[PDB]
Amino acid sequence: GTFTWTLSDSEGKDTPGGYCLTRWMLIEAELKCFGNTAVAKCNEKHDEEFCDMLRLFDFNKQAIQRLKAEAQMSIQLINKAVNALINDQLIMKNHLRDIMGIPYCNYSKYWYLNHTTTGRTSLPKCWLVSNGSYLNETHFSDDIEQQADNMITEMLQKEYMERQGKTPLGLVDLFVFSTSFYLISIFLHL
Amino acid sequence: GTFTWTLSDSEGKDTPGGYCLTRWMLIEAELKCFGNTAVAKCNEKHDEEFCDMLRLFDFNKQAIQRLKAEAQMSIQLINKAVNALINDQLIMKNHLRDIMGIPYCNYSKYWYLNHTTTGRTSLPKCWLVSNGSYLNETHFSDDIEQQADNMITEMLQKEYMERQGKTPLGLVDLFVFSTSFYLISIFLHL
Amino acid sequence: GTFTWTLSDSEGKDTPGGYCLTRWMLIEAELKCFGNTAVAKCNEKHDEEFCDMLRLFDFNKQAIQRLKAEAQMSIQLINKAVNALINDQLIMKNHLRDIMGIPYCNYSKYWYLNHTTTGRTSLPKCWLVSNGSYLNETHFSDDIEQQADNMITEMLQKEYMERQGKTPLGLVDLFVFSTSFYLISIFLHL
Amino acid sequence: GQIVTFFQEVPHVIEEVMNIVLIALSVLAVLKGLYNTSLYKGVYELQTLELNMETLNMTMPLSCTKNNSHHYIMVGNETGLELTLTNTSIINHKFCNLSDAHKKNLYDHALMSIISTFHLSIPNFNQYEAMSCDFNGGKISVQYNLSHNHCGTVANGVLQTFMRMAWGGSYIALDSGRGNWDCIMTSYQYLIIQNTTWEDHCQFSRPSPIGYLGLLSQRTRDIYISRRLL
Amino acid sequence: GQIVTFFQEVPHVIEEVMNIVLIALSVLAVLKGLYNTSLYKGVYELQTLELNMETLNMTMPLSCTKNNSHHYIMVGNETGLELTLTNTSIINHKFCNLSDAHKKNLYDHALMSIISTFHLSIPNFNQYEAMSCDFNGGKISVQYNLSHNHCGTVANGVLQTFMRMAWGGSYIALDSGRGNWDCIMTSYQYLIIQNTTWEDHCQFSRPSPIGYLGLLSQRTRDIYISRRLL
Amino acid sequence: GQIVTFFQEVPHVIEEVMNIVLIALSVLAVLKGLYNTSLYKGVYELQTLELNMETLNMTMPLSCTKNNSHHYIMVGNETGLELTLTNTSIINHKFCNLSDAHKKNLYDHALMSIISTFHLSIPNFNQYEAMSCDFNGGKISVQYNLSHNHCGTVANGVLQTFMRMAWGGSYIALDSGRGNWDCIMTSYQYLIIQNTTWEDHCQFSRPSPIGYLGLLSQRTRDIYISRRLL
Amino acid sequence: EIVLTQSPATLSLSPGERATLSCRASQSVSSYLAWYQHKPGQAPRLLIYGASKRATGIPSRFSGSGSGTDFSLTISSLEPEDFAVYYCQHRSDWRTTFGQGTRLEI
Amino acid sequence: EIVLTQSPATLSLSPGERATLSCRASQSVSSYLAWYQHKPGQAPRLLIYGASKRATGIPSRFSGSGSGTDFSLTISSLEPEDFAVYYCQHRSDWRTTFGQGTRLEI
Amino acid sequence: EIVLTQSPATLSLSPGERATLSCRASQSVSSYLAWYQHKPGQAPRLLIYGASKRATGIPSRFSGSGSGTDFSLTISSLEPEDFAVYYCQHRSDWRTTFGQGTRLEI
Amino acid sequence: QVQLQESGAGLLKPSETLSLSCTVDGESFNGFFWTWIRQPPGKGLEWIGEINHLASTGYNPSLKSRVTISVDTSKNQFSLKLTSVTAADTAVYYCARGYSYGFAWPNYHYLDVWGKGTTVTVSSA
Amino acid sequence: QVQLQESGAGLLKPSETLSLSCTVDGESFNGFFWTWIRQPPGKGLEWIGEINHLASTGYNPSLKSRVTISVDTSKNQFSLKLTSVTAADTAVYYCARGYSYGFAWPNYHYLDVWGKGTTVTVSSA
Amino acid sequence: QVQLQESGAGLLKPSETLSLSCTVDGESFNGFFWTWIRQPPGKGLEWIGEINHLASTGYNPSLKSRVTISVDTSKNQFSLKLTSVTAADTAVYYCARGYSYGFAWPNYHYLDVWGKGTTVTVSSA
Ligand SMILES: *[C@@H]1O[C@H](CO)[C@@H](O[C@@H]2O[C@H](CO)[C@@H](O[C@@H]3O[C@H](CO[C@H]4O[C@H](CO)[C@@H](O)[C@H](O[C@H]5O[C@H](CO)[C@@H](O)[C@H](O)[C@@H]5O)[C@@H]4O)[C@@H](O)[C@H](O[C@H]4O[C@H](CO)[C@@H](O)[C@H](O)[C@@H]4O[C@@H]4O[C@H](CO)[C@@H](O)[C@H](O)[C@H]4NC(C)=O)[C@@H]3O)[C@H](O)[C@H]2NC(C)=O)[C@H](O)[C@H]1NC(C)=O
Repeated sequence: GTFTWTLSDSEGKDTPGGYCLTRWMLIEAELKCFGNTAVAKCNEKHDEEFCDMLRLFDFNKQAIQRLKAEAQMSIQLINKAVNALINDQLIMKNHLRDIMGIPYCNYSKYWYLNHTTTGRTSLPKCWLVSNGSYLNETHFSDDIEQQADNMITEMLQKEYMERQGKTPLGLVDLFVFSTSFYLISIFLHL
Repeated sequence: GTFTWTLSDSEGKDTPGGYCLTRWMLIEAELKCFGNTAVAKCNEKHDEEFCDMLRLFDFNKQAIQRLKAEAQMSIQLINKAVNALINDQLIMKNHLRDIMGIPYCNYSKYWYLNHTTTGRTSLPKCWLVSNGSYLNETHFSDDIEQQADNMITEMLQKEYMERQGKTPLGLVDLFVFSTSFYLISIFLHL
Repeated sequence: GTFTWTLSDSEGKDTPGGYCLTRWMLIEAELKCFGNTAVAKCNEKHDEEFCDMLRLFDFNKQAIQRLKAEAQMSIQLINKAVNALINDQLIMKNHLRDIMGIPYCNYSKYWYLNHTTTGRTSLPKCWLVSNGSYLNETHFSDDIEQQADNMITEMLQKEYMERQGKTPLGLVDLFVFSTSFYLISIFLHL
Repeated sequence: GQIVTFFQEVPHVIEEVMNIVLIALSVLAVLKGLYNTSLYKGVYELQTLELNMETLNMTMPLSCTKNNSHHYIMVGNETGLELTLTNTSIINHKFCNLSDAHKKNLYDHALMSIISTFHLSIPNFNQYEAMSCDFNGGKISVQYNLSHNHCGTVANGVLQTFMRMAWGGSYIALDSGRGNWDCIMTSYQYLIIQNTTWEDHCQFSRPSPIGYLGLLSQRTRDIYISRRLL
Repeated sequence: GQIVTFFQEVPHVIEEVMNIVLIALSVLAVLKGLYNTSLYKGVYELQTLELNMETLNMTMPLSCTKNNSHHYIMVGNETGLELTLTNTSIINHKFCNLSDAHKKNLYDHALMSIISTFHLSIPNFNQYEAMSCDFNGGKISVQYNLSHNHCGTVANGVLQTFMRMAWGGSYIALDSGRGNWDCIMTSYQYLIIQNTTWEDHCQFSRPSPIGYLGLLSQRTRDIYISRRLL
Repeated sequence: GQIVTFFQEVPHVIEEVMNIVLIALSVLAVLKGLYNTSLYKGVYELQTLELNMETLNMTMPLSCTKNNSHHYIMVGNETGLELTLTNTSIINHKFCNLSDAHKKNLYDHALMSIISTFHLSIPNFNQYEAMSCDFNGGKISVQYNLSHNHCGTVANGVLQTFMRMAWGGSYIALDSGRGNWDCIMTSYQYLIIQNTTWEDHCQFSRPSPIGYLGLLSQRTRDIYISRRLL
Repeated sequence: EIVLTQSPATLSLSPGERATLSCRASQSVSSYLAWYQHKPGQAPRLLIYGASKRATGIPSRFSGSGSGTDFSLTISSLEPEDFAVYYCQHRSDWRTTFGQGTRLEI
Repeated sequence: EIVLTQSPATLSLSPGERATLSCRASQSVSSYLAWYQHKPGQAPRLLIYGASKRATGIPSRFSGSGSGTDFSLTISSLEPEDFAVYYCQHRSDWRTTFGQGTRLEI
Repeated sequence: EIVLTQSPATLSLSPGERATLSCRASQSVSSYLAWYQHKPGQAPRLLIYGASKRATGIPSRFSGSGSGTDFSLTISSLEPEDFAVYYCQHRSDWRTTFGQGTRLEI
Repeated sequence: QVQLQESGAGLLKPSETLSLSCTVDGESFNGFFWTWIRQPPGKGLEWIGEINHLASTGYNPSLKSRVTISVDTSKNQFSLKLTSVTAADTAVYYCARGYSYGFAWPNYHYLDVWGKGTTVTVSSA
Repeated sequence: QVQLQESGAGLLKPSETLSLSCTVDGESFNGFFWTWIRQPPGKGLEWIGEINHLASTGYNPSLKSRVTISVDTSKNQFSLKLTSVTAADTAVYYCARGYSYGFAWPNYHYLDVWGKGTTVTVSSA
Repeated sequence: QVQLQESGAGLLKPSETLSLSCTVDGESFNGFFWTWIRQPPGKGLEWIGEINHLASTGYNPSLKSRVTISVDTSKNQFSLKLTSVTAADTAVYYCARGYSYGFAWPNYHYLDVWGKGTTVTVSSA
């Protein structure tokens, strides 16, 4: 099947439809909030490790909150829930990359781009490991560059999509026809 | 894996690419047809209960029609076709919501929006249950409102997409350039 | 879960982000490259047999390249990697179509449309079989016509989508406002 | 074409400033050329449908709940399994002669399939004495002894499987003794599964294939190893 | 840039009224400024390709059909399994000494894996006497006795598995007696699986990995319980 | 509204010719109307985060590696399994009394679940003598004998499972003797799995649930048949 | 094992009086007790079950009550045909036990 | 078990005459019969198999036919060396049975 | 089975001289050898393990070396307290073997 | 209307085997616990045992070693065998139909239909 | 070109055990049913039994208790043992190569290569 | 400080059984191989056997048939039984703590803590 877990409501007013990783969830303990745009990609992507980890952490939070937690773990719970939370074939993809000597994700570390002024962030991507160490940035800078490109284009494209859900195309056609009529009429006077 | 069952040809001329639930498929015995727009979402969504049920009912219909049916059930057949028909992790999602005290889908009842004049409908969404009863409408009216919003925006956006598949962008560029040339030329006369 | 294997870099300059089937991968053995547009569909579709075969062949290639291959097969390797490569429910869909007497894909033969001048191609689709023979082209000509229409409409819409990632909507609004201001001002003179 | 589509949706798109500007500019250009029960968004009624799952009877099992104690999984219009939570045991021996039952091959194959799926779905089953059976004459009678933290008990695992198999209707018999994590406790001492003939038992919940279909993926997920060569 | 692309695709965009209006208005504005073997959509040729699955031989099994009776699943370029539908049995005892075979560890591990997958994929197998085997010296010989509703029979489950495993070319031997639902009946009394050396047997169907890969998910999905502690 | 947004990204959209044309035409129309540490794209800073998997301890096991020889899977803050690759065996008999362990029901159910998942995930395990156990008193002690083509050996299958289970930090102990295909060889004669109490052992790799979660889907995928009715 | 002691052994009551019989269980009962009436020369007759429910053909004057370990059978106004020996009975899973019995005589 | 009864017990024919021998099975055959010729002092020789197929070195004058329960062997123009004892044989799974034999003499 | 032969049987040395003892294994060792010192009237004392590592309380003059099949124990400058019998010891899995011993005397 | 016909010899000598049988006429055989009870002279009711349509049985522990109860669902009958009878086994023997309700609290059980009864005496005369 | 060479003593006394062996030279040993047939004096052909390369066997019922057929694939031979031979076992004994075709209808079977035959007589002289 | 306290009678007659016990005072009982060694007069060290806290044992093959080693984890002791002792079994007997390191090369093993030792003489006087 396919993962189905929906992320719980965000604890950040800066990202109303996003998701916030609390200080506990992060190695350098501090809050990190991601916007609705990056988080919405987790709804449909099948090969993003960060999204599977977001679902895992959210499930942990909700299970502790809503169930009577205890020191003795219910093995059965995660055993029956795992495939609704993560794509085990993504783990398999990284395993196969590892045995083939290809750089792979071990799910610890993630990189993302942060707009210096607006604070808009891309969806974090796994920092690949190979031969016992993380890749040096220069080894995947191309990937980073591509992400930056997407950050621009998507943003621009988003402006159009929201516009196309508010301004009817018939209205644009009417404006074009009216402008053409005016341009035809002004020629007769001269 | 992922579901792959394609819905059979629609029973309604009002919805050429849609799908019709017959009077037998519904508790109040009467036909209900859904359009190509709502039904096409079932082709790609992974978290819509109504789409899995449409696939189940369609498979039941086709199996009865195309195989030599009998009162003795071949449990093997459904046992091997189930994951081609539905996402079992959606069942798991609802089970986990149930055990956590969150409203969940028990797959009986669905709600959709119907335009009073045009008759276009949204994709039915599961009417959630909690504490042994269906949720009161006021408890999920926000969801309903969101659906209404989508019904507008998507419709508008649809008009653009079809327009962008028929009118080349080069033609729009040429029209803009011609209008600009005319506006520049008319300045010299005045 | 869901397939995750990403195709290796292409062996063709004509398709920088595409994929090339080499001489050995094909029966009438000549090289065939497919562009980034068709190949990118394999990243998200769930019911395209050709994409699953591409992933299978690419995995075979990479396994031979990066592992110490031998005449003795490690059936373990494919047994664990299979669901990262293909959707076994697509196999099941074709099996169910076969047992119901519906034309089905046996994964040998595929058809695609090739532009006689530009050389752009659609994503190959399986040539269905029924009663021991391939379907005659006249039996699925509607699908071919739909594919040609999709090629045209998708090309135009893609032009628009790349335009919207480079030209801000605010600039279009400014151009519209400036043109309207000029058209208002010229009326005063006359 | 698109002009009429814009004309019908006039009330919604008024509030946007760009649309107002476009309308005003179009009007000015035309003038100068002449010179030279539950309604949403006003137009969306909320409607409902309920699926008749009974129509699926010929191709998949349908489970439903009659009352707190009695639940059913019907297979077709002829046969099914009655699942009863009860204080009253009907088997008082420790046998479950599955191999002999298979050898005789008198049972209903679909019903044996459902029994197998149920038992294989139980998490961490490790007390074989807790399960007793009678299969003589092709009948199916299975009895789970739920008598005894409640998480690591046969009662909990059996009840989790039962809750999924008879989903949508099971909860009334369950969660009485609240437990840690997802664990279930009830006041019943036994869960009994016996074959039965078809009847409309679905007083408390609608028949539904959901529980069984969901349970199919659970098979063997949480069984323990009992020997080195399975 | 986009002007040239539009110029190339002229023949397909005349019929739209908006395009005609845009072209006419552009021409008017320019003038006023100057004053002051299978072809689709006329341009798309239908072309085909056929995959050479043989090139996958080093990493996955490939199944193909020689004729009605003989089918093969090859593993690499040296070994494989010959599957024969036949009326002539070669084993006339009721033994299948799997544990001794494992203890001796002389067989080809990939072939034993394929045998295990086939057997574990049979639905509702419940007559152990119907399966006989010989593994002496590391050989693999397995004989399913298909002799005898047809749905609840060993023959049907074995044939369903065979149909999937040798998918493509299986059908010619199959469904001679058309059964209820998805059930299969043939006139053959035995299905025999024996190891063999590599040869090009694929006269009737192209070699393909599809059947095996698909069967991987069927393993254990429809096995019956034979004891309480698996 | 969108005008300011366009004003924001002016450095990134100048290069396009259409944007330059639009800007020039807008300026002309306005004038004629008046007459009557890592930085990308100059604006995007590269930033990192690292997940603290330890916070998951209450709901899923966490594996980590201390050094080449010692690896751990922790269940909660109180218990876990220590997996040691070692030349020093601690069991010198051929027993693995699993059924007695189940009957006594003294072990930790989560730990037995993990042990079962590990053993059921091994591919092609066919030498029952290679695995010895001690479960007396509810403890868990499991010893896999790795002594002996390396692909068709117990050592390879056990090591593949171990590498997945302790994924991250497993590689240091593994692939010393490079093998064909995905096959693993080491210089260690034994893999020993014993229960242990909680301690922070994760010196070489961070704790993670990934290996165990991945292995859950591997269960029973490559087991051999040992009898006809399983 | 749950055992039952009936109280008292014998009662001497005139017709029209109120008859009260007690049954005490050694521990909390597995199921509510049954009460039987029995006369010489015939089989015992089920009077009350579930500790408060009258069986078929039992006059309304026969009543029951109780829970836990204490149960009681009541005859509001006892007719001459009500004089017999009365037993309480309990059942745990696959084990039935009887009270030692109580004799009602004129 | 399937048994074979041959007809007739003996045949008296002249060289150049047509010889017809019948074999009747007690039930529909599991597989088509085969026919052997046997002379004193040597092993039986396979003449026909599949009820109609000539074996190696068998002259074309030997033919066969039949199905179900009835099978027949035909010698169109019998040569002097064709005088021998003829057997029909059948095989069901792991069980081979012979006809009682028919004697062909001058 | 891995056996150990020590060389020589007896060593005659003066105090302050260098003592060298050899232990040869019949095959490459499964585990680096241990060296013990033993005097009459008391238990053996662990001197060296891992073929080169001193135990607690062992003077620095005690050294060891070797690999494969050849191992040696060295006493750089021997005190009168070093005169005893010295044993090499090996262990394969669940099998411990001792060398026959060397007598170090004045 | 349900009757429980009772049959079996009541005259025995010590160390013989008492063999009583009870046939049920009326309503179903399943879902009930067919029960054997006895009353010794000058003594209260004593539960001997019970059996259901699946042949599952329960016995009085003081009589287990000597008591066997069986069923025959062909003619809806059930039987009691007591081996090595002594003077302590002289009693009136009743077969009865038991019903146990364990689906909701309060659970209950009763014996609603009783057989006529058989006097059984063992003696040397 | 295939030969089957038969060896074994033909002179026996009653209650002894007949041991015959047949060695095949020519073509494969597998895929065939190696067969023992006998003709008693004044009687027809009689199937004794058969064995294939997997040691699976089939025997005539009237002789099952006394007949054993075995194989040696190392030297391509197969053997017949008949225990407690009486006067009814005097006969000429043939080994033969049998081939069964069961892949398509009509199925067929035949014995195409025969050994020379060994006379076996049992008597008191 | 770790001490191994030895106990058991040392005066024996032939065909009797030697029974020695060793109690460990100090540090844990697991992770070690508790070992029995002996030195016969005019002879070197001889490994008798060893046992760990799981009751797994290893024995000298020349003594395996007659030797048994056991443990008691409740009081941290281990015991040696030698049945049918003869004059060749007169020796000094030592219990010792063994430690094996097999986690990295070079692997090593040693006996670091030794008991006092018990003289065992067997004779007819
Ligand atoms: C999906 O479904 C489709 C549609 O159903 C499947 O398509 C089938 O695929 C099979 C397998 O590839 C096709 O069968 C092949 O056919 C060709 C063509 O044979 C025809 O032309 C020959 C002349 O070119 C002619 O001789 C043939 O006549 C023979 O066959 C007919 C019956 O077809 C008989 O009536 C005749 O009496 C006669 O026997 C025929 O007209 C063959 O090339 C091919 O066989 C060769 O290749 C195989 C694969 O390597 C070998 O195993 C074969 O031995 C053979 O090889 C050559 O044989 C020669 C003859 O002895 C020999 O001289 C030569 O040396 C030898 N080698 C070479 C290198 O040449 C094979 O049989 C079939 O036609 C397709 N069916 C349809 C309806 O299109 C597809 O398989 C399915 N996919 C999956 C994955 O299941």
